[PDB]
Amino acid sequence: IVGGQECKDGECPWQALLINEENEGFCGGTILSEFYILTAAHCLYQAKRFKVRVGDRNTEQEEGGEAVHEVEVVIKHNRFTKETYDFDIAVLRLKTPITFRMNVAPACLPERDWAESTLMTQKTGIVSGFGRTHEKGRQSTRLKMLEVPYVDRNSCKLSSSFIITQNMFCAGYDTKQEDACQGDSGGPHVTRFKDTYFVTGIVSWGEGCARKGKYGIYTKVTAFLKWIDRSMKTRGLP
Amino acid sequence: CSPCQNQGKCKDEYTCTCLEGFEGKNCELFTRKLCSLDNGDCDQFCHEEQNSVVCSCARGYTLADNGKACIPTGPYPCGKQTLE
Ligand SMILES: COC(=O)/C(C#N)=C(\Nc1cccc2c(Cl)c[nH]c12)N[C@H]1CCCCN(CC(=O)N2CCCC2)C1=O
Ligand SMILES: [Ca+2]
Ligand code: NA
Repeated sequence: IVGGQECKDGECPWQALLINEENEGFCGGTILSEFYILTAAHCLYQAKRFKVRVGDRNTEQEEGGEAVHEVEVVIKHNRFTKETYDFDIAVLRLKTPITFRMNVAPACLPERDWAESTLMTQKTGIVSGFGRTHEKGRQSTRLKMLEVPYVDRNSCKLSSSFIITQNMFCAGYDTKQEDACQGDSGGPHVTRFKDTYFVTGIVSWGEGCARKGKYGIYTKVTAFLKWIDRSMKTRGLP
Repeated sequence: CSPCQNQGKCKDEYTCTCLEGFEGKNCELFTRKLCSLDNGDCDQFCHEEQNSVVCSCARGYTLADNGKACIPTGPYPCGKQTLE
């Protein structure tokens, strides 16, 4: 996260962190329930082995409260497209249940039509992650959040050097030095309604971090609510 | 007392006792609204059903018997920052 603030205790409980072979975080994720994590499809290709840590607020200190879970089943969207990052979404089923606690809690999946009318029409959303705090900088050891404005689609497309499909949306600032960054990818974008936080995006891509005339590109979760449920309905093995 | 609206009752200033479906000092405002306004007074999801509003809730909540509020089923319902 570029700009924004560090997360206080229990402020971003749905944040997950994908850690590679070297116990190193490389992508974010969102807790959907005790068994499912939501992340970006492209993150799957960025580590040979990976697990999921929850409840981490500082990576430097094993402050307790952290918990690491094995992935039992990786459910990648089959339509994920490497050149465009269209369908940049995936669900992970965990081998063992997440125990909810302080700093460890699921974000809400919204009904589609309602979220179209009620969430995507709000001014801002929140994105969070352990990503670089500077494009030329270094991955944060501490969980950060950042309020980001919704950018109307036309603005979004025309600001962009690359194809913005209908399965994506723009969020962030034109010139202000606040944006998501490398490392945040796969992480949560949520939208508040009456003190409840709903999943509305996944951190996907962008042309640098906080560059003038550029926004962060997010996977539009409303487009995939139906797909997320079908992937979660499977539950555990037969 | 004629100030009251929508056939509400005016009891002498004054006070208005409205019929069901109306509110406001003069019963000049409709209570029955669609999701487009005040989210139909639902705490969470709102969706229409025969020009009628029907509220629902996310996972691990249950719809209060009043058909509008959402009742958690535990200490860690979805979408809530953890207090403890
Ligand atoms: C320090 O540099 C960075 O952090 C760079 C760079 N540069 C960066 N930031 C970054 C990554 C992920 C999300 C966001 C958001 Cl939200 C704002 N910034 C983000 N992302 C890069 C990562 C390298 C590959 C290029 N790429 C993918 C891409 O261009 N496309 C176009 C269509 C298909 C995908 C990128 O997304
Ligand atoms: Ca740690
Ligand atoms: Na910017």
